[PDB]
Amino acid sequence: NFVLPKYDPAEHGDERWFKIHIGNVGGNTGRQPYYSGMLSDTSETSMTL
Amino acid sequence: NVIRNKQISAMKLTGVDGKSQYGNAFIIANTVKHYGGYSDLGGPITVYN
Repeated sequence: NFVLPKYDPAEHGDERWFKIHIGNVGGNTGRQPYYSGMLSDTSETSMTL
Repeated sequence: NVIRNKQISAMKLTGVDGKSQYGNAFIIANTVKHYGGYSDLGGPITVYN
């Protein structure tokens, strides 16, 4: 379970969308895009992966 | 009712304290009704931390 902060133009910036990536798996150490989400500018976002 | 869509969003939106304001005691209204004004838009209602 992840809860992601309410959207902030200062900390987040241009875009309210975010990309959750996966790292140390298999034989690939670098990032692989695992998920995308849209951040809420009125509350924090809850999701289970 | 008016109660949820207004007062709990009042709970969700925060201010200078830095997010949070959770766990605080609030003095809210039992029931709220139109009184006057040009056109009955979303309308001003406050709650007090």
